[PDB]
Amino acid sequence: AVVMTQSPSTLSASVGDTITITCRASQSIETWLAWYQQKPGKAPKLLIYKASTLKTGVPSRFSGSGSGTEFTLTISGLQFDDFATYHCQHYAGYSATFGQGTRVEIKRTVAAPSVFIFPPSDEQLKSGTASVVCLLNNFYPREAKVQWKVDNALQSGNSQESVTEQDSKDSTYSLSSTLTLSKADYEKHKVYACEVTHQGLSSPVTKSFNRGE
Amino acid sequence: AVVMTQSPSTLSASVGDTITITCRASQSIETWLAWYQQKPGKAPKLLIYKASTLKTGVPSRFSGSGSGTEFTLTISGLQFDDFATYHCQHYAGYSATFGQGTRVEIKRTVAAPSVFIFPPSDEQLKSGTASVVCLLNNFYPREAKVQWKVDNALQSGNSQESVTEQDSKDSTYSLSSTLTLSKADYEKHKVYACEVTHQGLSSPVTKSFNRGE
Amino acid sequence: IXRSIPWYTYRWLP
Amino acid sequence: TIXRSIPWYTYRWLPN
Amino acid sequence: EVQLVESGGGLVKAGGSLILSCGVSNFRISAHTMNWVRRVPGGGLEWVASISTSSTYRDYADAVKGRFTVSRDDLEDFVYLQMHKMRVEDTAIYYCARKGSDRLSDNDPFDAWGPGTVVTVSPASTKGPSVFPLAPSGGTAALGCLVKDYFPEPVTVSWNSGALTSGVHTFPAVLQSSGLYSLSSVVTVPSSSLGTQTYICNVNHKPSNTKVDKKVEPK
Amino acid sequence: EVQLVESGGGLVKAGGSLILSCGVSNFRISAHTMNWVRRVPGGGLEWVASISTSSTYRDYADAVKGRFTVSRDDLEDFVYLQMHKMRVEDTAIYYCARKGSDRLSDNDPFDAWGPGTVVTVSPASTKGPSVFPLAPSSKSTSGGTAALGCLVKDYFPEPVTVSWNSGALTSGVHTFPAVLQSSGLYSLSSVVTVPSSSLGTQTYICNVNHKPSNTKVDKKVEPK
Ligand SMILES: *[C@@H]1O[C@H](CO[C@H]2O[C@H](CO[C@H]3O[C@H](CO)[C@@H](O)[C@H](O)[C@@H]3O[C@H]3O[C@H](CO)[C@@H](O)[C@H](O)[C@@H]3O)[C@@H](O)[C@H](O[C@H]3O[C@H](CO)[C@@H](O)[C@H](O)[C@@H]3O[C@H]3O[C@H](CO)[C@@H](O)[C@H](O)[C@@H]3O)[C@@H]2O)[C@@H](O)[C@H](O[C@H]2O[C@H](CO)[C@@H](O)[C@H](O)[C@@H]2O[C@H]2O[C@H](CO)[C@@H](O)[C@H](O)[C@@H]2O[C@H]2O[C@H](CO)[C@@H](O)[C@H](O)[C@@H]2O)[C@@H]1O
Ligand SMILES: *[C@@H]1O[C@H](CO[C@H]2O[C@H](CO[C@H]3O[C@H](CO)[C@@H](O)[C@H](O)[C@@H]3O[C@H]3O[C@H](CO)[C@@H](O)[C@H](O)[C@@H]3O)[C@@H](O)[C@H](O[C@H]3O[C@H](CO)[C@@H](O)[C@H](O)[C@@H]3O)[C@@H]2O)[C@@H](O)[C@H](O[C@H]2O[C@H](CO)[C@@H](O)[C@H](O)[C@@H]2O[C@H]2O[C@H](CO)[C@@H](O)[C@H](O)[C@@H]2O)[C@@H]1O
Repeated sequence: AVVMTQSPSTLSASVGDTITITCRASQSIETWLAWYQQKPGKAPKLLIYKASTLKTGVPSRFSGSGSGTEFTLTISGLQFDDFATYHCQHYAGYSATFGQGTRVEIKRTVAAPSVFIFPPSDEQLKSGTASVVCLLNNFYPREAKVQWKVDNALQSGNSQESVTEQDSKDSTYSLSSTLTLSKADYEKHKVYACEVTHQGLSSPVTKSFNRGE
Repeated sequence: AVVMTQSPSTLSASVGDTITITCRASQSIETWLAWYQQKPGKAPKLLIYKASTLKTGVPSRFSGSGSGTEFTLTISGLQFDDFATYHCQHYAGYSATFGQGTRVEIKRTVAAPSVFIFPPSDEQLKSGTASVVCLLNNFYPREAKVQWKVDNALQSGNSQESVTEQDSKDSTYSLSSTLTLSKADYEKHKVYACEVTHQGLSSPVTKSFNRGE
Repeated sequence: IXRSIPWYTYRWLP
Repeated sequence: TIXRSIPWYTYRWLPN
Repeated sequence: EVQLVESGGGLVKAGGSLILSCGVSNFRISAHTMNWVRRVPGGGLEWVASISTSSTYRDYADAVKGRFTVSRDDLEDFVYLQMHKMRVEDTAIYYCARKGSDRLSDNDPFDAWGPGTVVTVSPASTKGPSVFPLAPSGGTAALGCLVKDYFPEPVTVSWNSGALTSGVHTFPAVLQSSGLYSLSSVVTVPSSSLGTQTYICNVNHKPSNTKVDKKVEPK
Repeated sequence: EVQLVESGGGLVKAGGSLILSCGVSNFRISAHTMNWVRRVPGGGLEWVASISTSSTYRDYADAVKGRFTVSRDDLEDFVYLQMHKMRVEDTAIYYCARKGSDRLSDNDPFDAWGPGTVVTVSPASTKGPSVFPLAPSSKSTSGGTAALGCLVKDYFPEPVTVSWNSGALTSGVHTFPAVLQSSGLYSLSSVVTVPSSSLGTQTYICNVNHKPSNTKVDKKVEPK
């Protein structure tokens, strides 16, 4: 049961930089280690195997080293196309283990989100469904926590989130959370709120409205 | 390329009767023919193979004969357990073909349906949906047709129906059809009608209601 | 190769 | 002794 | 040249089952150990299953052991993944992958991957029915209950705790495009009993331990 | 008692794919030719596919030839049916069935069947979105900026494109990844931040294009 631990989980860097992802195994795996690149929505691509062997076609700016328990992937002269997620892998004959992955993103300064809340439209409501939407706009880093509260009761199991990719212009992220209730449920409560926690905010921001105004 | 033709499609009889189901092959299949019994919502059950051999556990009132192109399944002394669908089958080493199937039912006199229509409940409407139900009650034989009309425009693709098994007390069938619309569409129109066609009627029957009234 | 999809190409006849 | 996957994993071989 | 393609992804309810397949182009699977891998919403990859040559040895991640089985069809070049007793944490993009190299060795990396297929497990393994009256409105009247939007089958319906059996019809359920079931139960009675005799349908949905009594009155 | 059990059925959109499996109890499939059979709504049975011992020979009903594949797993005793490019008339109960008898011969009937699994192909391969405004209000306006948007709900399949004011408004726009709801339908939102001072003078319309259904919707998003 070998544990593979990548570090860091998120690595923020700029174009032209030289960066290093580390992968450590909880016990020796000799050189049975491979590195994969994966871009959103696409298949993993094999970059390196046997710890340091470059697959044909892979640019020489990618380099792998290590053995036993410590392994590194170094990209020298990071290019825009290199921004992606990288996975290390211990591979055995009939099984494998992956690290948690390392996402390489464009480095920028911390930015608190702007938070907006939207009651359900009357039109949707009339149709028997209440979607309540919470928007977190242009924040950095991507890690953010959003909690829904209905009359101060923390909600679970009735919301879905979606995050945008890093913005081409300001390198920030945006996030959308939707709380979905039946018309009937929605009308049993008064105060709807989303509470946002983020590293750039001095303390959490809560946006709320009362049903019916 | 061997077509199997079964006859009749429906065979109405009474407990105690001796009945015969015919199976015809488009060309000689020697005695490579099997008979199966199937009850509603259950798996087929093999009764006879090699045209005339009974499977273990099959009562002697079942018999089979024939060779070449004409085959017969006989049931001598119909019991309640025997009312079911029967399927003939030509089986070859790596393929098979089935007849259309023969449904054996309890015979009784023709009976026209009682027809009822039900508007959506106010409760359901409040939740955004409108199911209109048409009931055809205690008719015989099983073949019946339902057409939904909204402000006299025939509907399609928005209704489903299901039929009960033959009734224990009067040996009739009943059918339920549900027309489903959004609350929005439902309120655009005034007259909802279901039109029923059945051999017990001198002509199609219509039951209708005006929304609101 | 004798395949099933997207074309049936088995050629043996029982 | 049949090696199976479900509902119990019962393969006994260990890779070398 | 080398390609892999997965089929079968979809939305399944917790506790449910789903089977995936994988096809290839420009190589034969026979000499290759074939594998399944999934990318969970967090972003990380998880090894799921491996099926060796000749199908002699099969190994699974602990999280799915006992629930998943992998199979291979060398003659037509397909690999299968059966998933049973599925859980929310099985939600992921599933990839079919081969172990390979220019010369096959006893331990090669995953050199070719399919684009992936999305598998989604919703958390609720059951859902109780909504019950609505079919209100009556000569001599012979009809009323009933509409049992709507439940999952899975079956429901049972009695009338007046069972005292009422004559004239009752409970219809086979239909499967709506929503993937939920619906049925109706009706009873015919004397128009002279409307407002004297009380009528109550008793709905039971054992799978969600739900019982619902509903009075059907006129108007 | 010999037993068979199907797995995998459900609802599929026309053109879609579905794979079924079949498992057994109290016998090994290796010596048996295995079969798939379906009962269509009209009540008749239809032979679908057969796979011989050793997977040597596979045969299919003409109606499914080229679209279906049958496979077997003798070591763990499973049978598979791949169904691709599905049609409404594929709608049926599918049974896994064994060719067999007390003593095997060159041609035996189907002596054991599974209980059947229901496969339903809906006519609709596509469904167009509902679009709802995410109206600007005091709850979405702070200082110099206001946020507004559109909720694009209950469509299938991906993708939909969203533009604002026919492409004139691009700055500040965020169109989020769709999410798959428990209903099996997708939904997403597109939002834009604008000067609070512009509400009431400048009109805002989200243009939604669902190419898969060739459906287009223009939605005016206004205060209150
Ligand atoms: C349990 O069953 C195991 C069989 O599993 C199947 O896989 C075998 C491996 O196949 C992969 O690897 C080979 C190359 O290594 C490739 O040719 C294959 O294409 C395949 O590659 C795919 O998988 C690998 C691994 O995931 C990936 O890295 C690749 O990228 C690719 O995806 C395969 O050999 C085996 O088939 C043979 O055996 C079947 C019966 O088990 C039979 O059905 C087949 O017909 C075939 O039998 C013939 O062929 C072989 C090869 O020539 C001969 O050896 C036979 O005698 C027949 O002529 C399966 O399809 C199997 O591996 C296990 O065997 C190992 O362990 C047992 C006991 O534990 C021993 O009895 C075996 O000798 C064997 O040990 C050897 O192999 C291990 C790794 O392969 C080593 O770690 C061992 O130390 C040992 O290696 C030494 O001994 C050998 C003989 O002494 C010698 O040849 C070696 O060079 C070494 O010196 C077990 O039976
Ligand atoms: C091309 O492939 C075919 C298929 O081979 C596969 O099936 C063979 C038959 O198995 C079934 O029948 C047996 C008894 O007849 C049963 O014992 C067996 O369990 C099977 O039973 C199931 O299937 C039948 C039919 O669907 C069903 O009725 C039952 O209820 C069961 O459901 C089987 O023998 C094969 O196994 C052998 O060969 C394989 C090779 O892949 C080996 O892996 C295996 O270990 C074993 O040796 C296989 O599983 C095959 O039948 C053909 O062979 C015949 O024809 C060729 C020429 O086409 C000849 O070379 C050969 O000798 C075979 O037939 C001869 O005899 C017949 C008389 O019946 C004669 O008409 C013919 O001309 C030949 O002279 C071919 O290889």
